[PDB]
Amino acid sequence: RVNRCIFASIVSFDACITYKSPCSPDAYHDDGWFICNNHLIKRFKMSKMVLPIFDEDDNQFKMTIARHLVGNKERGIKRILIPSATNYQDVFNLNSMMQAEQLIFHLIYNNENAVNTICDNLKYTEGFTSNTQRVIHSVYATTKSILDTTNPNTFCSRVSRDELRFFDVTNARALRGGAGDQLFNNYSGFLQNLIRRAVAPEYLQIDTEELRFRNCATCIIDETGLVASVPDGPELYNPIRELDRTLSGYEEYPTYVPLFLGYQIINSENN
Amino acid sequence: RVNRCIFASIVSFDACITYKSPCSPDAYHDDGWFICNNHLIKRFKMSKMVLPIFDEDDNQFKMTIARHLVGNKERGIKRILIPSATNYQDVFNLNSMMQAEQLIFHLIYNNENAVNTICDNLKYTEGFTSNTQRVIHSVYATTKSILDTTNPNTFCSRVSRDELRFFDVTNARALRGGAGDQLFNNYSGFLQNLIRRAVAPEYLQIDTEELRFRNCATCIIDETGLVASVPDGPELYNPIRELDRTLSGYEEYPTYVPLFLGYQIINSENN
Amino acid sequence: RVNRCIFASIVSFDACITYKSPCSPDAYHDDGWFICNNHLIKRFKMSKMVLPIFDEDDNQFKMTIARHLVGNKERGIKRILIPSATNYQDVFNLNSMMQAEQLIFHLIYNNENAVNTICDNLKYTEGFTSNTQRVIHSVYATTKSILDTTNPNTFCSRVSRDELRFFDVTNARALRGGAGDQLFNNYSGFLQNLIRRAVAPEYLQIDTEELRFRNCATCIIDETGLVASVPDGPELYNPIRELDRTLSGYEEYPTYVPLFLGYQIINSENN
Amino acid sequence: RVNRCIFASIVSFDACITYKSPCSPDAYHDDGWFICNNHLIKRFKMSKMVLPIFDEDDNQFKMTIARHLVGNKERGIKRILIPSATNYQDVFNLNSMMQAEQLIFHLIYNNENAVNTICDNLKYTEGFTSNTQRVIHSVYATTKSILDTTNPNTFCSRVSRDELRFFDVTNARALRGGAGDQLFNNYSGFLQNLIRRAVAPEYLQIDTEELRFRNCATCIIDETGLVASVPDGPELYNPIRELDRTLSGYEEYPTYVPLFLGYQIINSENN
Amino acid sequence: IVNEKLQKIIVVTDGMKRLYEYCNCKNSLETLPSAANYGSLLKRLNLYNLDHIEMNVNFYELLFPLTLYNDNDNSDKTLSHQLVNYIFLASNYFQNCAKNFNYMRETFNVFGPFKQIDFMVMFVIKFNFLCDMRNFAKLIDELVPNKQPNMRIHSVLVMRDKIVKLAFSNLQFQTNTKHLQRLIMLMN
Amino acid sequence: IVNEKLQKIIVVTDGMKRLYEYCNCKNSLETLPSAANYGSLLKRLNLYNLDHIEMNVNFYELLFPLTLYNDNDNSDKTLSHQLVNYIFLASNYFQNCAKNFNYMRETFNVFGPFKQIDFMVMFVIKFNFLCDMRNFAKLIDELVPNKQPNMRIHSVLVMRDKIVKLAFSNLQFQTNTKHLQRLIMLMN
Repeated sequence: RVNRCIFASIVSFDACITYKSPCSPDAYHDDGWFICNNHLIKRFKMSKMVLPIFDEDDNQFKMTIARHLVGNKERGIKRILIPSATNYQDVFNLNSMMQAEQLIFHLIYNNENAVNTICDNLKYTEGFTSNTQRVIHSVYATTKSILDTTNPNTFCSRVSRDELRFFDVTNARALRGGAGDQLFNNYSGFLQNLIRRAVAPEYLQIDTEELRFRNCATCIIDETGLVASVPDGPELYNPIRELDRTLSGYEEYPTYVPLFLGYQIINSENN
Repeated sequence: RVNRCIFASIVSFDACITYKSPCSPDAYHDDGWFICNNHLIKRFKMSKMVLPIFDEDDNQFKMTIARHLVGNKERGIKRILIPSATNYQDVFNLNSMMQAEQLIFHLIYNNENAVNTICDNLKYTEGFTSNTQRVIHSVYATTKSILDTTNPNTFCSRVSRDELRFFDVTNARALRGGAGDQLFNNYSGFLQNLIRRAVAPEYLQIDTEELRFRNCATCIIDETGLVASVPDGPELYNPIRELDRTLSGYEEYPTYVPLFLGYQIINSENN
Repeated sequence: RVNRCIFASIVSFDACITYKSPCSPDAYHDDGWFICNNHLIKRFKMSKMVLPIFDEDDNQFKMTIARHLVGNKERGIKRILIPSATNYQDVFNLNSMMQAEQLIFHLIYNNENAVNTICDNLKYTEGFTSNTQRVIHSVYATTKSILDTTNPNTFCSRVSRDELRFFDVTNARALRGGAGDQLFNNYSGFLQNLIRRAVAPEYLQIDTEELRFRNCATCIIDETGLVASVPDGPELYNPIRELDRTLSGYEEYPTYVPLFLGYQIINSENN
Repeated sequence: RVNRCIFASIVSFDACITYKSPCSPDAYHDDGWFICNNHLIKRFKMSKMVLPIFDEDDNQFKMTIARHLVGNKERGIKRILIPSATNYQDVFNLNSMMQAEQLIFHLIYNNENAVNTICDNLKYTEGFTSNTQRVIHSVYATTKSILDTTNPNTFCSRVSRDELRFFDVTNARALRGGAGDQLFNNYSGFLQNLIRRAVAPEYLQIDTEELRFRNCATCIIDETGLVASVPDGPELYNPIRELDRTLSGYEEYPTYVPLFLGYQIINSENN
Repeated sequence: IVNEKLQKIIVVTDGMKRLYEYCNCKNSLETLPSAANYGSLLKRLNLYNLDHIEMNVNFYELLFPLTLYNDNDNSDKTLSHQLVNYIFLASNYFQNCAKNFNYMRETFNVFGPFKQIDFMVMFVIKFNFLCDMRNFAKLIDELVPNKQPNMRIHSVLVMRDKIVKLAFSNLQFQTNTKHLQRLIMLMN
Repeated sequence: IVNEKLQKIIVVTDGMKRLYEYCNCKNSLETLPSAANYGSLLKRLNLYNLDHIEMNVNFYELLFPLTLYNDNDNSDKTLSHQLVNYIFLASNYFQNCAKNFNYMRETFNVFGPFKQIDFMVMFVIKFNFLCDMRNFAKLIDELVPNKQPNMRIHSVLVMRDKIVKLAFSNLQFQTNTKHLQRLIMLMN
C-alpha cells in the first residue's frame, strides 16, 4: 500500500522538469527487499525471485533469492554486482546520474563527504531555496527512513542473534576463508540485509539436520564489492521449430543463474 | 497416432488374463525418447524434462534432460538409476514383474540366454502353441524393431557422428577419471540412446565458443550402472500460509535435482 | 529448337524407372556452351553468365564467363571446379550416379576402358538386347555427335594464331600458378571448350589496344584440374530495417566472385 | 526533409544572377554522405553505390561504396580523385567556378588565408553590404555546420574509436607502407568521413572472423591524395545482333571499377 | 616421422630434468601452484635468466606424443578415456592459470622482488605440468610406431588447443640506448 | 621488465646468426619463401637435428619487443604506421604460409627426400621473418625502457595474433619400442 524502495523517492528537483519513478508494483510490498525490482535490476545486476524449500511433511517455505543479470564475456568490473565503499564510486560514475541517486549511494556507503559536496554545489543553483532545498530534504529523509529499517543498529537494536549466516563455505584453494567471511562486516545494514536476502544459502542448518542444495558455490565476496565468479571454472552461460513443436511443456526448468553462498545455522528457538 | 514406447506393447502372453498399459499420451511424441514417462518413472527414478537454450538474437533451441527421483537417506541399491548389465538382474527383482517385462529387460540388456530359457520353458506349457507362440513372436518382433533403430549399427550404420558427448569430464582427485567412462560403451543401443537423452552436458563447445551450464557434476557412471549420486559431498536434499500469501508467484525455480554430467563438442559441419 | 546439352540426353536405360531431365530452356540456345545451366550448377560448380565489352563508341561485344559455387570452409575436392583426367572419378564417385551419367563422364574424359567395361557388362543384363541395347546406342550416338564438332574447333584453335589463350598466371612470382597449359591441352576437346568459355582472361589485347579487368587472378589450374583457390591469400567470400529503409536502389554491385584467369590475344580478323 | 549536400548551399552571391541547385533527390536521406550524387559526380570522379552483406540465416546489412569515373588513357592529374591540401587548388582550376564554391573548397582544406582574401576582395564590390555579406555569412555557417559533425574533436566529442579502418594492406614492394595511413589523418574531417564511406575494406575483421571481398587492392593512398590506379599494372577497364539475342540477360556482372583498400577490424562492443 | 617427435619430447624432458630441475613431483595437476613447494626453486632461479620462455604453450604439440601409444587391436578402452580425461584436466589447469595470473604473481613475489617474477611463475607452471606428464608417462604401458591416427582423440585435442591458445592469447600487459647502438653497429 | 626481453631478443638474434644462420638477405618477406633461394641453406640444415622446432610461433610475444619504441613526444606518425604495415604484412605472410604447406612440402621434397622437411620449412619461415625484423630494426632510431604503451597497436597485435594462432592450430596431419623400455628403466 506504501512504497518501500530506496529509489522510490528519487526526484529531479529542478522545479521545472519532473522526474521518473518506474519502480515496479512490488515496490510497495514489504518483501524485506528495500529496492524495487526495476531499479534493482537497472542499478544492480540482481533479479528478485523466490526459492521454495519443502519437506517430507508437505510443508511450504520460501526464502529470498536473487538472480544474475551479467553475461559471460564480461570481465572484471562488470562481473561486480555490489561494489564496496572503496570501489563503488569509480564503478558507479556518480557524476553521470542525478544528484539524488548519488546522495542515495553516498548514504548507502557512508560517503558523507559526497553528501556535503552535493549540498554545497546545490546551494549554488538559482531557484535553489524556492523548492530545491525542500525536495532535497524530502528525498534525503525518505532515503534515511529506508536506511533505518535496513540498518540493524538504529536507536533500539531489534537484533535477534539466531541466524548464523556467515556467508562462506567454499573449500577454496587459498586458506583465506576467514578473510572472505571477515568481509561483509564493513557493509552497512542496508548492504548486509540486501546481500543476505539476495543470496540464498546452499548449506542450511536447522536444529540438527544439514541441508544442501548446490554441490558447489555460485559467487564469491571480495573487498572490491560483491562480485560474481564461479570458483575454479568457466563462467556459467547466460541467455540474457519442429523440435519445439515435438517438445511440449515438460517442466522447462529454466537455467537462469541463481545465487548461492554461505553457511546457514538456525537455532531451535528461531522462526 | 501410434505409441512409441518399448513398454507400451507389454502383452500378457497367456491368452486368458488381460494386461495393463499405463503409458501416457506423451509416448506419442517423437522427441527421441522411446518410453512413456509413466513406465520410465515406474521402472526408473527419472522424469522427462527439456531445458531450452537461448541466444542473443532471440533464437530458440531446446534439448532434453532427466531428473532425479531418489531420496537422501536412500543409499546403495535404490540410489542407482540405470544399473549395469552386471548388476541389473538383482536390482530389478525380475521374479517380481510379469515375464514380458523380464523379456523386455533382457532384450534391452541383450540377455539372449534368458530369452532362450523363457522361450523353451514356454514351449512346455500347455496351450502355448495355440496363441502364446504367435503372441511372443509379435512381442519379440516389436522389441527388435525398436532395438535395431536404437543401435547406431543396424544393417547399415545411420550414425550422425557429429555431436561428441563424452559423459565424464569430472576431476575431484579421482585419479582414474579414465575409469569413470569405462561404461556407456558396453551399453546397448537403446540404453545409450536413453542415457544420452537423459543427461545433459555441463560444458558445451560449439566450434570456437565455450559455454557452461553447471558449476559441478551431478551424477556419475558407476560400475554397477548409472547412480543418482552427486560426487564430492553429501547428497542434495530431495523433496519427492502467511508468507506464501504475502509472497506471490516469483518464478519458483524448481529445486528437484536435474541431470548434469559429461562433456560435449559439435563439429563444424553439424547443424 | 534443339537442345545442345550433353546431359540433356541423360536417361535411365532400365525401361522401368523414369529418368529426369532438369535441363533449363536456355540449353536449346547454340551460344557455344554445351551444358544446361541446371546441369552446370548440379554436376559442376559453375553458373552461366555474360560480360559485355563496350568502348567509347558504344559498341556491343559480349563474352562468356563463369561464377563460383563454393563457399569458404570447403576444402580438398570441394574446391575443385573441373577435375583433371586422373582425379575426376574420385571427386565424382561415379559409382553413385546413374550408369548413363558414368558413361557420359567417361566419354567426356575419353576413358575408353570405362566405356568398354560398362558396355560389355551391360551386355550381360537381361532385356538388354530388347531395348537397353538400342538405348545405349542412342545415348552413345548422341554423345559422339555432340563431342565431334568440338574437337575440330578446339583443334583448329590449337593450331594457329586467331585467339591466343594463355593460362599463365599474372605476376609470375605469385603462387604455384602452374603452367598447366598442356594439362588443359590434355583435356578433351569438350572440356577445353567448356573451360575456355567459362573463364575469361584478366588482360585482353584487341588489335593494339590493351584492356584489363582484374588486378589479380581468381582461379588456378592444378594437377587436380581447375580449382577455385585464389593465389596468395585466403579465398574470397561467397554469399551463395531502418537503415535498409534509407538504402534505396544504389547499384547493388553483386559481390559474388566470378572466374578471372589467363591471358588472351585478339587478331584483327576475329569477330 | 532537409538536403545534406555541402554544395547544396551554393549561392551565386552577385546580387544579380541567381544560383542553381542540381542536387539529386536522394541527397536528403540519412546516408551520412554530405554530398548529393550529382555533386559527387561533378566535383569528383565518384559515384555512390551500395554493397550488401548476407549470411546463412538470411540477415541484411550493407555499407556505402564508391565507383570510378576515370577512363584508361587518362594519366597523372586526371587520375587524382581527392587531392590533399598540397595539390587541390591547382587540380580544381579555382578561377573557373562560383566564388561560393571557391570558399567552400578553401574551407574544406582549412585554407583560411584564401577565405580571408576572397572575403576582403568581395568587400570592394558595390552593393555588397545589402545582402552579399549576409549571404556569405549564411554560406560559411552552413559549411561549418556540415563540417563540425564529422570531426572527432567537435565541442562535445561523441568519439567511438571502435572501427579499425586502417586503409593499407597493399604488399607494396617498397618498404614504405608508412605513408598510406600516414595520410588520411592529416586531412579535413569531411575528407576523412567521405573516404571512409567511399571505399570498403577488402579484408574484414570482426571478433574472430576474417573475410575477403577482393583478392587485391584497387585504389591507393598517395601524397597527392587518393588515386584510382592499382599499383604495378595497367589501369582497369572503364566503359563509362543475333548473338546478343540468343545471349539474353544472364547476370551481366557490371564491369565498372569500385573502390577497395585497407583493413577493417571491429570489436565485439561496437554496433 | 612422428616417432621423431616421440623421442624428441622424451629426450628433451629427460635432459631438461637432468640439467637443473630436480623432481618435486608429489603434487598432482588438479591444483594451482603452492608457494611452499617452490620457494627454493625461485631463489635458485633468480640468478639464471629465463627470458627464453615463450608465454604461449604448444598444447597440441605437447600432448601429441602420448596420442600414439596403443597395442595393436582394441586392447582396452581404459587408455582412451584416461588420455581424454588427462587432456581435459591439463586444459582446465592452463585456463585457470591464465585466468588468475595476477594473484599467483602477488603470492609468489611477496617473498621477494625479482625481475623474472612472471617468467618464473610461467616456468613453475610448465615445470609442474611436465612433471605430472612424466608421471603419467610412467603410468602408461607400451607404444607402437605404426602411427595410426584417431579422429576422436585428434578432434578433442584440436578443440582444446584452440580454446587454450585463445585463452593464453588473451593474456596481455598493462597499458641504455647503447644497447641499440651496439645492435645497429652489428647490423652494419 | 620489457628491457630484459628486448635485450635478450637482440642477443639471441646476434648469437643465432653467429653460430649457424647466415644472411641470405636478397629476399624480403613480401612473398612466400623461395626454395630456389634456399637450396644451399636446406642442404646445410639437412645434416642436423631440427626436432626441437615446433609448429607454433609466439608472434605476439615475438613482436612485443619492437612495441616499446618512441622518441620524445609524437614527432611524427611515421613510427606507428610503419609498425602497423609491418604487422599486417607479417600476419598475411604467416597465414599464407600456414595455408600452403603442401606447395612448400612438394617443392622442398623435389630437391631431395629429407626426413625433417617440415622443420626445414618452419625454420625457413622463421629465419626470413627474423631477417626482415633485423632490417626494420636497422630502420628505427631509439628505444626507451619507460614502458609507455599504445592501446591501438596493442589491440591490433592481439587480434592478428589470435588469427595467427588459430591458423597454425589448423595444422592437422595423418600418418623403436626398445627406447620405451630404456626410458622406463631410466625413470625407475
